[PDB]
Amino acid sequence: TTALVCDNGSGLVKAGFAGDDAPRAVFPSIVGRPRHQGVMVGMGQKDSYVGDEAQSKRGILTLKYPIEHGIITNWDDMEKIWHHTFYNELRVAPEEHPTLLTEAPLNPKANREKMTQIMFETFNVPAMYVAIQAVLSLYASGRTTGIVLDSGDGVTHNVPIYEGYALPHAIMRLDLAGRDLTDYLMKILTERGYSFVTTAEREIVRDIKEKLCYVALDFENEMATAASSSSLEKSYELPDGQVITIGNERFRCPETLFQPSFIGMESAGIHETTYNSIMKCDIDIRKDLYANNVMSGGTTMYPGIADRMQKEITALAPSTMKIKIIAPPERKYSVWIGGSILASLSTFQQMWITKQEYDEAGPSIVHRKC
Amino acid sequence: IDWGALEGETREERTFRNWMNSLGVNPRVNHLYSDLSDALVIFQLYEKIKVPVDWNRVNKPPYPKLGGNMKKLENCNYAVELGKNQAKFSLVGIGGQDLNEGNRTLTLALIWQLMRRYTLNILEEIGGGQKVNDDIIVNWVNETLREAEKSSSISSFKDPKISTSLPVLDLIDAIQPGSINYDLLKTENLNDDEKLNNAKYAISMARKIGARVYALPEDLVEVNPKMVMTVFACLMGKGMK
Amino acid sequence: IDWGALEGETREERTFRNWMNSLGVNPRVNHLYSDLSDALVIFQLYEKIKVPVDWNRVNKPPYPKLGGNMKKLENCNYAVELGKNQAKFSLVGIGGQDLNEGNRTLTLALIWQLMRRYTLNILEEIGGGQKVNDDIIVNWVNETLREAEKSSSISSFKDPKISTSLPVLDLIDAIQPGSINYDLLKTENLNDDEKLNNAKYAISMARKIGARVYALPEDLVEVNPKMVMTVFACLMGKGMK
Ligand SMILES: Nc1ncnc2c1ncn2[C@@H]1O[C@H](COP(=O)(O)OP(=O)(O)O)[C@@H](O)[C@H]1O
Ligand SMILES: [Mg+2]
Repeated sequence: TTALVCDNGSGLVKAGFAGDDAPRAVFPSIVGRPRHQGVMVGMGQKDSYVGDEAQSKRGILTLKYPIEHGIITNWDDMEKIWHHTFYNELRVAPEEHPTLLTEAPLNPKANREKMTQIMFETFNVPAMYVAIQAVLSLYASGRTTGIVLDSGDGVTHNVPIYEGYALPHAIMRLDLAGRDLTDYLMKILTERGYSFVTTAEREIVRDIKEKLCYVALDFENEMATAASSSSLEKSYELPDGQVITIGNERFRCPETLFQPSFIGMESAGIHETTYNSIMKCDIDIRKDLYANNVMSGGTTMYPGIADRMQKEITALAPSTMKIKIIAPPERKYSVWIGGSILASLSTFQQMWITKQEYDEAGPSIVHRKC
Repeated sequence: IDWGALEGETREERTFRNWMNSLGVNPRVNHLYSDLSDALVIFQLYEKIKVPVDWNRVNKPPYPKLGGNMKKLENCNYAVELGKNQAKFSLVGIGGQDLNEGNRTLTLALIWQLMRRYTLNILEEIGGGQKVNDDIIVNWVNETLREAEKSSSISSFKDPKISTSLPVLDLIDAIQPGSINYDLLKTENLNDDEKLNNAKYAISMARKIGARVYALPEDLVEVNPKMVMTVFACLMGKGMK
Repeated sequence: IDWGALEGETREERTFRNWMNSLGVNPRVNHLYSDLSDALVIFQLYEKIKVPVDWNRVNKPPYPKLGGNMKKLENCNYAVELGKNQAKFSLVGIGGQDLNEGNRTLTLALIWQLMRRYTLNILEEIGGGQKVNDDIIVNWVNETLREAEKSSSISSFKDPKISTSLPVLDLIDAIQPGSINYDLLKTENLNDDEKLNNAKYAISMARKIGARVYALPEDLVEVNPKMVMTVFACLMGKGMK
């Protein structure tokens, strides 16, 4: 009766029932493996740790996210993550529960085909549907007209919509996300002597990212200020009681989104691709799109993004032209909340892909009806 | 029969420990995550879902300080092997550590599947075959209540009559004689406490006859389909034919 | 009964909301285009023009913020489907958007046809058959007023006697006894306010007996054929035979 729903981001994995407001299952998309020789008897006998357990035992492990840039690459590890989600976390069977899924736009068709195969064959799910992560943000916002700028773990796509109809020729997809920022921060910290190279240490770098970094409203004034003073510096304690001191790196890193040439990546940047995705759209529509820009995803949670974007795109756009931004606290969940709204509605009793239909056509359904 | 909330527990936890305590378990469980570490209880459970146990391999209770954890881990590892291989459970990220260490998640991750398997073995046992469903059971319960002339029919497992549990007691009296006191049969059962009185009463007495009820009064007074169906199912249970 | 012009409304708007409020509607309409967005009122209206409603499909009032608009649109879409298919309305350029968005045109575009259908169902109900017309009704009203010896005949629905509404009150007293105060029966009813007094009075009391009058004093004090005919029609209404 009640459907399940999970976004399956390339970083975090989020799940829960239909109709709820917030999830009860948050673990990262991890599969860990040991990399040492075991000596004690009884211990061992666990080829794989998954999720938060693997994160806690990361000291002895190699941790591998199977997903990269919204694409699945390692299907066995992925299968195990699915099992963990359904059984160990959600405490429920698949066979008598319809399920919903999402993915970034402009993914390979094979990914959808594999997900359908896995469900209907392995898990024997009664019914299924796939969605676009951007669209659900609008349902969560209770709107129709706006641009959804999802900037997640491994991908950053941009979708304009007007009155329930999408303009697919204007879609844009980037490869920047919080992951490249993690690596870039790690690369900087060399400059102050701190050297973090391993996987678990990368998780520490992520913990620094989501606690100390912010956005500069003006990058150069901020930089010259940091150079002339230590008032901007902050310290952070590592797990071993060590202390790391950080200065300009707090804002030097997320500026990468607005100057990707730091990482040797020729591209437009966020402030520019948002504009270009509107210039493709028809002229009469551009207004409500400027005035209903929406954000989503966890990398949108730095302090100072929204103010910066308004200090940005405004300069690119005409005068006498309202730039509005929408960036609520419920980000990192608007996708999933939209999914929960979706599965509760009545209409979808048609929309679901069903088992008998897959038994007839095969995986091509998801591209037939989608 | 000391029902009551423990020192920061959850509504599912009490259901699972009541499942266990109602199921004839030899050491009284105060609370799960400290009593299941030796796993002996789960070894008692496998047999009840018709899954053999090699008691020779099962270490007896760890009495030595020195042996201690290692014996417990041998037990827990073999328990997880029983889960995965023979009885066909999904325990992808689980091993003996998580049981002995009292991980709050994965313990339950085994337990709810065990519970489902016992329920399913039952559901096979009622109707000779594979499964049953609300059709046959609602048919036969309404036939039974029709015979005793006592009270009204089950039109669904969402019927608010079960909020009082009076259909349940009408039924317990329908299958077997008046081995039961009716002064608690009190209409206008509107006080929550009174619905709970009749409900504790019904559960206790279904267990008295031998019907293998594990329910809570909070699960009848509030109508809950899977759970209430299970109550009636295990009343199909001990005596049909 | 707070009659009065709203914050920039139109003469038709007040007629339609008074149609609604006089028709026993559960939430008091302050004004149309903000209260009809959930469409529940129109679902109440279909039944009154003898058009079924599948209340299972009808979403209950949108309490969640998150559901919100989507539930309203499901409701509005089903309402428009009822309009087009079963009840045979013309809604060529209409969908759920226009109802939920409060488009000032198309809302009314549904409403006036609903109003006409209710009126027509009535017109069938008076004379067993298909329709009626001014012939039969003017015949019978003049017969009735002849019986009570009170006052003059209706020669047309343009008769200036109705500017005072005294034929209407003579009539309300003709069908049923003197359950009504005559000190307001005041000839030389030349002040517009006094015609309005007698008119508010007549409307209120036709509703008191049960005659399903939706009119305005401004529609009797100023004679208006379709509308005044409707007043007399719904007085045929509750008790003829
Ligand atoms: N306070 C914060 N500031 C900046 N970044 C954050 C913060 N909290 C989480 N993040 C980042 O946001 C990402 C989570 O975004 P999310 O929408 O869950 O990705 P996905 O859509 O792929 O699940 C994480 O990868 C993390 O690095
Ligand atoms: Mg994402």
